[PDB]
Amino acid sequence: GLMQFTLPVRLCKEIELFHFDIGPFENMWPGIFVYMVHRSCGTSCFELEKLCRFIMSVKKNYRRVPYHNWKHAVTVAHCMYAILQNNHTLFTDLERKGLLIACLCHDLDHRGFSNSYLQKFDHPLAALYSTSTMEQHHFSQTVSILQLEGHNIFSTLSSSEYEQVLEIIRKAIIATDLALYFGNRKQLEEMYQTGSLNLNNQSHRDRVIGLMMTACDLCSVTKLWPVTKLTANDIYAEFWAEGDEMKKLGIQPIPMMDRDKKDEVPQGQLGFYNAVAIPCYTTLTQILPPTEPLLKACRDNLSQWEKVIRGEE
Ligand SMILES: COCc1cnn(C)c1C(=O)Nc1ccn2nc(-c3ccccc3)nc2c1
Ligand SMILES: [Mg+2]
Ligand SMILES: [Zn+2]
Repeated sequence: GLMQFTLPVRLCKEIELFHFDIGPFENMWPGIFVYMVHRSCGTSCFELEKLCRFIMSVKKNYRRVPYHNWKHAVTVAHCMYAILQNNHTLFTDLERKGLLIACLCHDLDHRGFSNSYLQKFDHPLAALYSTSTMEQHHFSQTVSILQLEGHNIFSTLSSSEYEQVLEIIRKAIIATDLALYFGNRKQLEEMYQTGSLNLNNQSHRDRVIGLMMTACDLCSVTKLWPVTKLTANDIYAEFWAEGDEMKKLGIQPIPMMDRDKKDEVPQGQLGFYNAVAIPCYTTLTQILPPTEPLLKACRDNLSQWEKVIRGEE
C-alpha cells in the first residue's frame, strides 16, 4: 500500500510528455506501465500481486513479431496515459482503469498478419469472427487471462462496474480495427461541427474513446523523427512478410505489402499521414484540446517524409 514505484529523473519527467519513447530495455516496461496506472488511477486501483501477475501473462502472450509486440502494447498504453493526464477530469474511475488495460491488451497474440490475410488463408479465427477478426481474438485473449487464478485485477469491482469495465475494454479493443476508424471519425467530425456532440450520451463517449484508441495505436507517427523512421522499418517488415505470403497463396498483394515497391514508401507514408493520421489527430484535438501536441508532432513527421521524397534526407 505504502510502496510507490519511481523512475529515474529523466523518465519521471519525459514520461508525462506525449512523445516519450519507453526505450530499448524490456525489463522496465512493466514498471513503466505500473507507474502509469498508479499516477493515472491511484495506488489503490489494483492489488499489486494480481496486477504484476496479469502484466506478465499478457507479456507472455504477445509474440516476438517485428511490430505487433509487447513494446507496441506498452507504447500504446503510454499515449493513452498522456491523454488521460492531460484531460484528467473528463473521465470516470472505471474509464481510466480499463482504458490502459485495454491498450496493454489490444493486440494480444497477434501473429503479424492483417485481418485480410487471415480471410484469404481461411485461418480458423476468420471462421469464428467474420469482421474485426484479430480484434475479437484480442478481447477474447484478455478475458482468458482475466480468468486465470490470481489474475482478476477487477476482482473487487461491484458485479455492475465489472460488466461496464469489460464493455469499455471490449468496445475499445474493437475500435483499433482501423476499418471502423473512418466511419467513426466522420460521425464525430459532423456531430462536433453541428454542436450535437454530448459526452453524457454514452454512445458519444464510445465514439470519442474509439478515436483516442486509434490515436494511441498510431502514436509511432507523433514521436521524434528517428523513432518514427525506425518504427516504420518494423511496420514494413510485417507488411512485406504478409505480402510474401499473399504471393505464396498465388495473390498479387497490395503495393503497401510488396517489398518490390520499397521505392514508393515515402509516397505511401504521405497518403497514410494525409488519409489517416492527420485527420485522426485533427478531430481529436477539436474534441480534446489538450491533445494538440499529437497533432503538432504528427505534422512535423509528415514534413520529414516530404523531406525524404525531395532527397533532403
Ligand atoms: C494501417 O497502418 C498501420 C500504421 C501504424 N503506424 N504507421 C506509421 C502505420 C503505417 O505505416 N500505415 C501505412 C498505410 C498505407 N501505406 N501505403 C504504403 C505504401 C503504398 C505503396 C508503396 C509503398 C508503401 N505504406 C503504408 C503504411
Ligand atoms: Mg491491432
Ligand atoms: Zn495496435
